[PDB]
Amino acid sequence: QDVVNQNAQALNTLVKQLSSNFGAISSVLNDILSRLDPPEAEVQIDRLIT
Amino acid sequence: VIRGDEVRQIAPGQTGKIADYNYKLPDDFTGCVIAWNSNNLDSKVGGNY
Amino acid sequence: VQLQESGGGLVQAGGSLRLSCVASGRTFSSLNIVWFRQAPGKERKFVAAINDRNTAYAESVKGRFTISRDNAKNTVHLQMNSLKPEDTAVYYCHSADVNGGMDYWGKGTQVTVSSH
Repeated sequence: QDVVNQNAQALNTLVKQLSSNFGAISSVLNDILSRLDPPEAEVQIDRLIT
Repeated sequence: VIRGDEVRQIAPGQTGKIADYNYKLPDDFTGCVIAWNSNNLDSKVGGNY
Repeated sequence: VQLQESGGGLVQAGGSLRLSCVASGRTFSSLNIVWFRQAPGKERKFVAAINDRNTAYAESVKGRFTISRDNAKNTVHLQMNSLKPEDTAVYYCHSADVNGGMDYWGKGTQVTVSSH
């Protein structure tokens, strides 16, 4: 049960990490792209990518 | 030749009328943008339209 | 290499003029013409443009003109009809080539028209 729970918690943390801003203005890729122009939206895109 | 208020605006990645309608620059532009005043040599007293 | 605009004589209201903008070049058919208007000391404006397939006039000269092309001569010509004394201006004509952006601006012709 520990092994099963460890794997489930690992994948749960991995999926939950997609809700983090990571220093960007938004955690949503579409919201980042649709609120800023492409030339300087790349900074937020790179923050999310890192 | 452009209006005197867009020399800072023609830069790559900068939005504005003259850039996005006449001379849009690529985001990966590598080069030197050079400009100098030409009021005396271009302006006409009757209006250099 | 250059454009010269000649014409714009002395006529009467409602008369017909024939202004030609002969161009020093060899592909001026591709260099579609644009006619511009400047008032005597007031703000500038355009007149017309025979851009190959179709045409486009201005509010002051809407349909009153018969714009013409001389493709066999590489020259442009505007027909002036229903002329008015309030159109006393200096018409221009210009064309920019598709390749290697460049201007061949002319000089201007008077559009003085009497009123009675």
